[PDB]
Amino acid sequence: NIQVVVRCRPFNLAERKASAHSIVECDPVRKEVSVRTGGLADKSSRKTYTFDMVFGASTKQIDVYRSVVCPILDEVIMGYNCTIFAYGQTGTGKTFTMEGERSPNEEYTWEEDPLAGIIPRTLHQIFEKLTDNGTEFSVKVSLLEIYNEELFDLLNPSSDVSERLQMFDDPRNKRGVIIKGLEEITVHNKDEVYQILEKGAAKRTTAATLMNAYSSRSHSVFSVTIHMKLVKIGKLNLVDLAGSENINQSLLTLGRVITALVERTPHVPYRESKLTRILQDSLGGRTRTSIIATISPASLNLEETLSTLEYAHRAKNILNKP
Ligand SMILES: Nc1ncnc2c1ncn2[C@@H]1O[C@H](COP(=O)(O)OP(=O)(O)O)[C@@H](O)[C@H]1O
Ligand SMILES: CC(=O)c1cccc(C(SCCN)(c2ccccc2)c2ccccc2)c1
Ligand SMILES: [Cl-]
Ligand SMILES: [Cl-]
Ligand SMILES: [Cl-]
Ligand SMILES: [Cl-]
Ligand SMILES: [Mg+2]
Repeated sequence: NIQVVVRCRPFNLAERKASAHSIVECDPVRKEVSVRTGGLADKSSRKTYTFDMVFGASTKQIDVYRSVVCPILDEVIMGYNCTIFAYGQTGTGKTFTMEGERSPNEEYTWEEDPLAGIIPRTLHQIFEKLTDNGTEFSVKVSLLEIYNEELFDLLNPSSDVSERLQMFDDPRNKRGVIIKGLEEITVHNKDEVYQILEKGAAKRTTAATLMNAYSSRSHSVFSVTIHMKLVKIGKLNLVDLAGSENINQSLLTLGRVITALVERTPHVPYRESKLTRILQDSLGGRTRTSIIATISPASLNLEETLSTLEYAHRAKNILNKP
């Protein structure tokens, strides 16, 4: 049963200057979000949904990590496969949630930065857990991106981002695919990390000057494979999806895969897109998923917010087999 959580961000300045009202209420204890749908017309209308965890505008980066990821990180160290993806409207915080930011000036080190998000926190903590256990581990990471249904490789040594990968069926495996051409960097220890992400960032920046609406329109899959010793392999995909408001084929297919999965029909159209193929095992496969849905408090965003909470809620019905 894929775990589904909801995080809502603080108003931004733009919103504040617009005198925006909040339409969203977060009750952690009841694990409920409930939205105020009636406007000036009906003041009592509300839509209310129940999720596995709920995180409010107040919620800090460390709280998301603590609640969502450690339980997750603990089953990859046990040799099981774990996806976490971020779903929602452009502007609502899925990048801030999977990656995070760096606090102005210095004031902090990437390892301790408050605005640090999941990927930095997970990577960083995969050694302090495995190093302190004094066992054998090798961790490697890869980061690709889907745009207009073409795969690009942000970690590749090639100096040019626009060189495209290709995908074929794993010669031995049913639900997996192989990405032909995809660089996988070995990460030897904590101090190699920032360096890699900083390079991924730079290539990502170039990608944005090259392609239209690259940030909002593109999917990003950061994978982390861990090797342990009989040997055990843990593997964690951290997926930051394109905006849900939205060439978009991978997003459609994603909907249709879910929708087919919960209505239980015979052919789930995984194949009909790139993302659903890379991610096939994460939807009704043997991977243990989570979906952090991402929403905004403002009244302006109401229609989109329900749309998210609706979509995210159905997903609670999808059943895996780890
Ligand atoms: N939980 C949060 N706390 C503080 N600021 C946030 C939060 N979520 C988003 N923001 C800010 O809102 C803006 C949009 O965030 P971003 O992650 O780029 O959205 P998305 O990636 O889903 O479009 C950024 O300025 C980001 O810093
Ligand atoms: C792929 C990528 O760019 C990335 C992935 C995870 C974290 C980070 C950043 S945040 C990227 C923009 N959202 C970062 C690294 C290097 C320079 C600037 C930022 C990161 C921030 C804080 C702690 C570690 C890493 C970046
Ligand atoms: Cl709240
Ligand atoms: Cl911190
Ligand atoms: Cl094939
Ligand atoms: Cl339902
Ligand atoms: Mg984003």
